[PDB]
Amino acid sequence: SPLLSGTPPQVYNFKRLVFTNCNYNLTKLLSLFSVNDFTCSQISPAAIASNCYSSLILDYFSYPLSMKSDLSVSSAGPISQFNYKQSFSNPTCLILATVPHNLTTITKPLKYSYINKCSRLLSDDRTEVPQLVNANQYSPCVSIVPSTVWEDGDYYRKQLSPLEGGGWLVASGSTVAMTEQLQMGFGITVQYGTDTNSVCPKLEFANDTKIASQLGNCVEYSLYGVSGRGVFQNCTAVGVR
Amino acid sequence: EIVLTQSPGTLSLSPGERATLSCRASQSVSSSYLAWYQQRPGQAPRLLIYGASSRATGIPDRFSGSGSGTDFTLTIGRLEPEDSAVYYCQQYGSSPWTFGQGTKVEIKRTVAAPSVFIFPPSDEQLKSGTASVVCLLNNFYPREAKVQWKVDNALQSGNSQESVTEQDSKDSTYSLSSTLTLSKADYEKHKVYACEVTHQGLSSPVTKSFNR
Amino acid sequence: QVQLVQSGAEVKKPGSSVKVSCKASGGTFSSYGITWVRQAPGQGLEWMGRIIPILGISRSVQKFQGRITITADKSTSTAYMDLSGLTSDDTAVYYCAREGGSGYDFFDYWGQGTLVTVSSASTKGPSVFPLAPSSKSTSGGTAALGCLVKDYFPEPVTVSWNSGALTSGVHTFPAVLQSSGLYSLSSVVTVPSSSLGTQTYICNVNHKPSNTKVDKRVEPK
Repeated sequence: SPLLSGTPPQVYNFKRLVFTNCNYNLTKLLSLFSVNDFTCSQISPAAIASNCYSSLILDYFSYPLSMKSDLSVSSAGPISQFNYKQSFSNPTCLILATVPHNLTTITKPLKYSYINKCSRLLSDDRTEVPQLVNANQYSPCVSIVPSTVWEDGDYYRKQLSPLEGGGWLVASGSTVAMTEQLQMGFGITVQYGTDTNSVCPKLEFANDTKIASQLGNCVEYSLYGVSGRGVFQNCTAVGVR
Repeated sequence: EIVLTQSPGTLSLSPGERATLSCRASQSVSSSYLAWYQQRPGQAPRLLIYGASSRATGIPDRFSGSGSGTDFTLTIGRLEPEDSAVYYCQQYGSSPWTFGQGTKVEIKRTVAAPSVFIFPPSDEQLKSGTASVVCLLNNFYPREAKVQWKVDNALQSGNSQESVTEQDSKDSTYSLSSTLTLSKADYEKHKVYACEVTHQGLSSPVTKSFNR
Repeated sequence: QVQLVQSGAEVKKPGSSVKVSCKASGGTFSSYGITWVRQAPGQGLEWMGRIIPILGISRSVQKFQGRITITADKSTSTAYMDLSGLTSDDTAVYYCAREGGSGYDFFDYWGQGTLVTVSSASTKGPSVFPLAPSSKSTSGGTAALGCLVKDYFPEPVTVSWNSGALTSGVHTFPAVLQSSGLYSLSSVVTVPSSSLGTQTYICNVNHKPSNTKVDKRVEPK
């Protein structure tokens, strides 16, 4: 619901939603939006839909379908280099979706915008070092850039405090034409736990596990740390509930 | 791109009198996104006020930026001969940014009596090219100074080309250099070339004299 | 503070490729944007293009987009604009101005400027008219002698008394078009001495397209 509420941020200003210990329904979110492009790295998309892992990390931003290739760790495109990076070590699933007309409460930004270049001038006048975004981190040059880039060509500069480093930080702003239907890119970086699986798919429990399915039948019961062989018969409640 | 109205331009302003320049915008612009540029004659424009709020480094406090959203006014506390120049208001709220049409400022400290010099055509100019004739009107203020050429003490048609320099930064005076183009071959009957000058300066127009 | 300088004025045929060069002083480029401004004669300044050397980004005005290629390099320390296919009407003075940023589109400093004229006509060498000092002169108060450059096709010739040593008493008048296509400008100086003057050597003349500097000794007559 927080992802649905409000307006999705730009790729550089992407907000982070983290779910550690809750039942998850990725399929329901996939049903709500129309996903034009689905891809995953280090795991199957079907496996990601139905598996238990220690934690789930979801990043939501407005990304157009046309520049999806640029935002890849393998790609040398500037947007991936200076805006959003996804950790290679954790399995990463990348989903691009277009909001349906029926879906409501999704505010649309005036245009999609990205940081064309992020660089820091060195203390030496003739020396400049480019700054490359580390995994996530919301981008190094995000502070100079406004939430939506004002013009297709923009120049941003700010000066770091000396000692350190007393070096100007320079950023570029670029924009792309807004699509009639808003397009949003989602980056997911779930972390698997060898001994811990706090977040599990909805609904993990099944009818066979439920006593009502096996009522009247000799069955093995493993409920709340008690293991035994017994037959369950429906009867009037007795004892402390 | 915003179309912007501008003040009419040339005005007669005494020194020590406040001067106001109007920069209305037809299309709405940011409340403080306007740059004032002053260019001296034959000089590059220099920023005076940035954002129409604060003077740029090295710019006198007397120049001030006032007004917001649509109309921007530049007011100068004191007026000097150096102050007179062309002023442009640039609105950078909308891109492409649009510079002002510009308003020339004229300061007249006092009326200046014209000094008239006649330059007789040299022999070298006769030997090569058309000798022609040259007349000078140094320190003739205001700009409206009229010189008519006289050939052989007889009325001559005003085909002469005259150039008047802009006011000096400190002198604030105008100098005019009317020149009559005469073919070297056509130098026989005419013996005298003169430039009578009619101006506010001087009691009466004075004819000149060449002979030689 | 970096002083801003621009290439010498040049004359080209219409549609020719012409490059105007603006160089940051000190052999190094500061982290500032470079803007190109075209001013038509007797007209308001018009922004043409914005290039930042450190960013490497290039932007142009809608009126003149794709007809101009602008390249700025920090290592070169020089920002230059190349204009090709420009119409004859496009001729105007060009200025390069420092930019604080997109959030700060105000130019603290401006370049001296380059005048480019696009016409299909042959350039004409300038001819200096004789000083012809006035026969009637003040008796020791001042003496008026002026050498005027004439018959020069390409603006602007620069004329300096004593190679620019004498900046006092000199009056320069802007070139005025005559009936002939060639146009001329006027230079005169006033020297307190009736004869000789402050310096015997004066009227050094340089033509910006010619790039030739000539010094002539001057004697009052």
